[PDB]
Amino acid sequence: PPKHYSVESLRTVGLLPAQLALSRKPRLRPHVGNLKGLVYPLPYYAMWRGNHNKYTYNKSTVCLWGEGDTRSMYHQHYAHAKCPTDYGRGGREFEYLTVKRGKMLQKPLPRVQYVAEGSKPVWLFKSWHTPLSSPSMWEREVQYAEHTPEHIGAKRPLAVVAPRTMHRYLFLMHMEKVTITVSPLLFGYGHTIQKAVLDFYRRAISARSPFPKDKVFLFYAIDHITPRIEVTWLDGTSYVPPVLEGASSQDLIQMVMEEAWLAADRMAAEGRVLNPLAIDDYKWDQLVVFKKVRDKE
Amino acid sequence: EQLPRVAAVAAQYITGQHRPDFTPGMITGDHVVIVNIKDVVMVGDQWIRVPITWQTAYPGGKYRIRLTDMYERDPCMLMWWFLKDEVNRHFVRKLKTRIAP
Amino acid sequence: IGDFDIPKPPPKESLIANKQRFDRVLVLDNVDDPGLLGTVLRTAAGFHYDAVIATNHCADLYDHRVIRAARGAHFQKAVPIYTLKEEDGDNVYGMLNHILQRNDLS
Amino acid sequence: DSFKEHYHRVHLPRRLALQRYARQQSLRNAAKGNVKAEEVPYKYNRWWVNEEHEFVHQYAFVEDPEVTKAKRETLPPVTRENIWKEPQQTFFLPFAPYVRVVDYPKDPDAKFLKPVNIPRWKDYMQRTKPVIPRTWY
Amino acid sequence: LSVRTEDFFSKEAISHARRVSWAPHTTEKKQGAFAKLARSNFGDPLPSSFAQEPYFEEEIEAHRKHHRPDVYIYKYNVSPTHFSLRE
Amino acid sequence: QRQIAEYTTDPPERIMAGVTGEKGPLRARVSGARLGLQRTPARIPWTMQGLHR
Amino acid sequence: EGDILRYMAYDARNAQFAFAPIREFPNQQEFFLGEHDDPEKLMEHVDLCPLLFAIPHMRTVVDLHAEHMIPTIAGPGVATSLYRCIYSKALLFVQVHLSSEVKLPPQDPEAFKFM
Amino acid sequence: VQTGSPTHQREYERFHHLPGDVRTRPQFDFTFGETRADRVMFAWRKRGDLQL
Amino acid sequence: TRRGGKNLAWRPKMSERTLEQFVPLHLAFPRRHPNSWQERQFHLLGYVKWPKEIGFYNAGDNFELTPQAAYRIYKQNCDETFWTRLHNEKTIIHLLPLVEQDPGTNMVLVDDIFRHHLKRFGADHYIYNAVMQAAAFAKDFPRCEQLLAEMRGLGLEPNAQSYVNMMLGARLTGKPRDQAEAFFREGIKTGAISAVMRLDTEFQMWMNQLERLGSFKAKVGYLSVNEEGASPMPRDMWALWGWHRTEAKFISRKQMISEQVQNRVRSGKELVGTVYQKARRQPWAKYNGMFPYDYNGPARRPAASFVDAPTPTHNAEVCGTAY
Amino acid sequence: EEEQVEKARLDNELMRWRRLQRAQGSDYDHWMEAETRRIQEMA
Amino acid sequence: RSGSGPGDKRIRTDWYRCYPSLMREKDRDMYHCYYPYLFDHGDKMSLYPKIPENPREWQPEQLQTTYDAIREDKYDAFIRLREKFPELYQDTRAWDNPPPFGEFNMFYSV
Repeated sequence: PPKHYSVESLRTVGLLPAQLALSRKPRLRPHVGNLKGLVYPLPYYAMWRGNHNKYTYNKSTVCLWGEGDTRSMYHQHYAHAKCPTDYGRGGREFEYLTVKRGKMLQKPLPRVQYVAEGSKPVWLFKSWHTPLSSPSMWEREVQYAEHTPEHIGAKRPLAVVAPRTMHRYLFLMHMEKVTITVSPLLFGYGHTIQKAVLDFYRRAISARSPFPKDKVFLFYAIDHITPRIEVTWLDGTSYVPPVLEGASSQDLIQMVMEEAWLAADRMAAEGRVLNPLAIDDYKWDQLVVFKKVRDKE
Repeated sequence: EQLPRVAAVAAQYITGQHRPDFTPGMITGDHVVIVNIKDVVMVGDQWIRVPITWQTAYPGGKYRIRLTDMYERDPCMLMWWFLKDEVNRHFVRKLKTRIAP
Repeated sequence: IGDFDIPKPPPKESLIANKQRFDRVLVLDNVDDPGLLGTVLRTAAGFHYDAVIATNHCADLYDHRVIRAARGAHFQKAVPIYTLKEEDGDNVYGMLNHILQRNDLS
Repeated sequence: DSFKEHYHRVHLPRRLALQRYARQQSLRNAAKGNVKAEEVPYKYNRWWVNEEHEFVHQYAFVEDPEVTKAKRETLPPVTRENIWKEPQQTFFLPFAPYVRVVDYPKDPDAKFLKPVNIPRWKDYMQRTKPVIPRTWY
Repeated sequence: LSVRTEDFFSKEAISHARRVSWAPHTTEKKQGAFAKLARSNFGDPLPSSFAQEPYFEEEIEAHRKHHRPDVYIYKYNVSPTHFSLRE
Repeated sequence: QRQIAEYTTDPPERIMAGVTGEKGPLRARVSGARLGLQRTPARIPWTMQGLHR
Repeated sequence: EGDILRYMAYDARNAQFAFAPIREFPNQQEFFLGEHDDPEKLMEHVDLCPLLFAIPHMRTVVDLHAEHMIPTIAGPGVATSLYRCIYSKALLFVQVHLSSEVKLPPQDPEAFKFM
Repeated sequence: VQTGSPTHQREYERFHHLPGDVRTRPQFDFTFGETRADRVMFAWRKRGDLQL
Repeated sequence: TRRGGKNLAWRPKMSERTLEQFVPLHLAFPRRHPNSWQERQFHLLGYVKWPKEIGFYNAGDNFELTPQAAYRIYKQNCDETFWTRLHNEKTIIHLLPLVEQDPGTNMVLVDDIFRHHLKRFGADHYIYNAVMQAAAFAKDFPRCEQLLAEMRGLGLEPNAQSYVNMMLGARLTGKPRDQAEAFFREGIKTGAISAVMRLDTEFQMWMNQLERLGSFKAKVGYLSVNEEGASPMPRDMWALWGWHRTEAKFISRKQMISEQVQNRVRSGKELVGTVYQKARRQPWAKYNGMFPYDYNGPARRPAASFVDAPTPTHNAEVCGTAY
Repeated sequence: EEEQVEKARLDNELMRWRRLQRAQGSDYDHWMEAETRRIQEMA
Repeated sequence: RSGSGPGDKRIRTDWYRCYPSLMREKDRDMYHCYYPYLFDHGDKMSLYPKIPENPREWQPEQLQTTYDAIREDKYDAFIRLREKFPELYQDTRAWDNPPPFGEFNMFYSV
């Protein structure tokens, strides 16, 4: 006969289970003399209320934002994160158990839109074997042909979720060239725009690349041309980050790096073979700086 | 509207003081249907800072709760408590004059 | 007799990716005698080599005889001294071939 | 009578009158010749993750008056033979019973060859509840 | 019932929005990838709590959120994916 | 027409004309014409309420 | 019927190791099937074999990113599956060894993670 | 002087007829929660080395 | 061990440190501001109760300005120093619903604004797109085409707004799906419209948005809904636009001026968005305590006195809807 | 992303800590010393 | 009887082991849900918040979303995985199609 694990088998192994009925220790039933009336087999559903089931006829309770009668008032987060009908009791009155009467109505599930009927989509297998930094982890999982941009030349739709990274340096691997035009003379009043563009050129020269001098170029415009940056990608497409008043070199780097990620995604969708990111001497120097910071604090 | 103000205004009509023929021995008051108790206001942090206290016939049986706790249990008990105070302000001696309004 | 705190070992990131080229690298292979090891370390520190490395079960750099023979060659900052122990996870010959291919040495 | 005693003495009839006034709206439909039971919406949002990244489940149960009347009137079916013959277990088996002895490796002392199917002691101790999506024992 | 291997090992309580995918190859923890890469077991407990008041902003698609055109109609912004009040 | 445009326009105006940010059109573009401050939505976060010298 | 067959082939995963007929037959031999970054692919190939029953005696899903199956130098051990041959009723005991690593962990995990 | 219930008249308002800190609301309030062993209801701000 | 006080509904057997997390310090309901403080806060922030013919707080408590009032404000402040192309654009925007309801006499006002704009500032994308959208709502598709050709001739390259105005005019006049998709494809080819999807799918998305919007004389779309709140003062002055009370919907004119200054002096911060900033914005650690005015009421300021106003001659006739 | 969240939480904690230290150092003698140093600095 | 005595401290009651995982009502937004958070939308469920039919009710910083590719792709992949691998996603089948009333419930039936 087939054998299975049992309490006697576990005892012979050397482990005894806890006593359920016959034991001189507490049986953990706080409702035996506290909860009155009908009690449900779900354990501890009324302990946060104060171990009682009184005063249930109340409708409105004391509640913070997102609880109770907050639905009638506007809050930026909850107005998009909570349905105005899913507001329940707040505080210690959280509904761990709810019982109602009537015929239950189960609304139909939402339907995926902008999907033509009879379309066989491509399925992308996402696994942890693929590094998280690869755009394939951010690419769509159920990708249809009606979502692929063919005018750009893509074989697959573009990624819908972008990485959340504060970029402090530039990565010039997916960038054919960077031209930075500045004015030779220095403005009389403190020109934060000029300072930020000069800092951007400095960080682009110090960017992460085997030789960023081959891709970074500086130009002077005696025609009083406003300082500007022009990044030409590998496919020839050009991006011009608008340098407005108040923007810093870190902001310009963040913009350029986000657009570089988007451009590399477009390349990969078009079919372009891109060189991957890996460990290099720049990363070793950043490790030196990281160890310095760790030793400091 | 503020809870003590609402209680005072309601007690004025409930006890019959709003009538020119008011006689303290005669209990004749108008009925007042108070709605939207859940939307009554309380200025400042008084919802947390104003207590409701009462003791039982036992030693150590003294309850000190907050208006927040009273509202969480039953928001109408707050209005009933403040109306009771406004009534006992003038009719605390006898029991009929206390309870009938 | 003084109880000193061991100086922080030099980071091997310098051996891996150095911004400046190494002129002379020294590799001590199985120097058993602690006095001889300390004398060799002292001589290399004096001649100001770029990097000294100890491999193949050399005597401990912090042995008392090594310290007595070196006479302060461990507390200096000019010549870094490394210990490539295979039992800790360091590939000695991988590191050496990396140094060769990096600095174009003979 | 105390304050709360007097309050409840006055208001419990009023609460029942309010419940009657509420059921009046439900009886409005039955008088129109079209009887429709109360239609409560199903809650698709009863599985949550709290502040401490712990799984929480809200149990919402809806009572059907038609099923209630069917159970009041009709007779329950015959009890299952195994249900009424097999006894109720007196002990609760652990979800992850620690075994500590497996005859798989040739050398029993070799720890790096223990199969991964057997639960560890930390599992045996911490698995006092079904897995995160599961709700029934 | 009987002893089942499904109940032996606990799974992560990650939310749907914070999830990467529902694939069986991504059901496991996210740090397990780097743990396998480093060939070491990481037993770091209580990584982080959410917040005392965790509030978030609506995130738009990776391309839309940066290439939104300034298209307007009578008093409202118009996008193929969003509406909003304009002044 | 072109000369009047280039004569009435300003360098910062012509710089910020064709610019569009993550939140859509720039707040300067949206509320540059303010028919009274009672119409302006005041969408500045508390982290950005402060302003340097 | 198909649903029950599928669920039996699935519960083959939940089947226990102690009650597995691993030594049911006298003779046994060992073979090496190669090294795999993702041995789950080879396991799926074995599962979809025409000469083996779709309902195995025991199945173990090898997930290297699980806290209990992370390969270490003193690794967790061996993931074991047991398949039955249709025509000869022989047994195939598939063993994925997650403890064959001879590489020491990093001394400072923070630097390795930054790298 | 006590003239009302703790809801309307607070306990420290009894000494309002006295000058000084009793006419200000205290910094600490121990009335809510576990009752003090010595039954200290309120505590005013420290005036140097003295606290009321 | 106590001798009494065991009613767990009022005195639960829980620890003080356990009830501390449930003590509602940052309370939101029921209320802390009575109705008597609303007018005080209004007059303290400094806003004025204008007649309904000028402006009013609509259903969303947003101050909506009447199209007639906007046109009169334009006619008065045509030649002022602060008037701008954006002011002309907003005047046309406010005139849009009257143009839709009766394009016979309101296109005259739109053309007058166009004349003034060409006199003072000249040809511009803003004014041309405004007039194109006005003609689209007025059902003049040939005029819309003429305006697009005029832009192309003057050198103002048609923008995404221009092509969307083209599509809207086509849809409102009844031009075929092919007619609208022609303009969409032209915009895609030019580059004014950047689309990440299949072209037909993106055009369908744009068409769906335009169908959801509709028009002012339609019966289904958003613009077809004409239900205004019509209140001289917002019904909740402490309403929020964001997360904390410091991110209030109605603030003082000094804060408004500071924000309008920031809109010009820190326009570069509106381009970059960071999870760091979005998490720093969370008010969980921000101070939420009671101020003296939280107890005393808003500071009392005088209201705008209008005793110099003329006596009402039509005080019996009710002001109609704005449009 | 986790580093940004950690840094933002740390900055908010620092803000709350400064706000609480402003009240912790609100003692009578400490306030007198602070205002005396402020007067000496401004004069 | 009803007790009402001094009690015996030999029986060591342990209510600290009798508290479930604490959950706040404010933490029931779409960023804490284990499954795709659905909005009521009247008669049909939706993945987005309800858009007011009166455009005047729109708030200045409120974003009326009609299509979010992130939520769309996640919900689509979730539904398709649950449909294609029933035995693999069996525990997620309690989200929809709940156990009907009348049958014995482990946590409800007395």
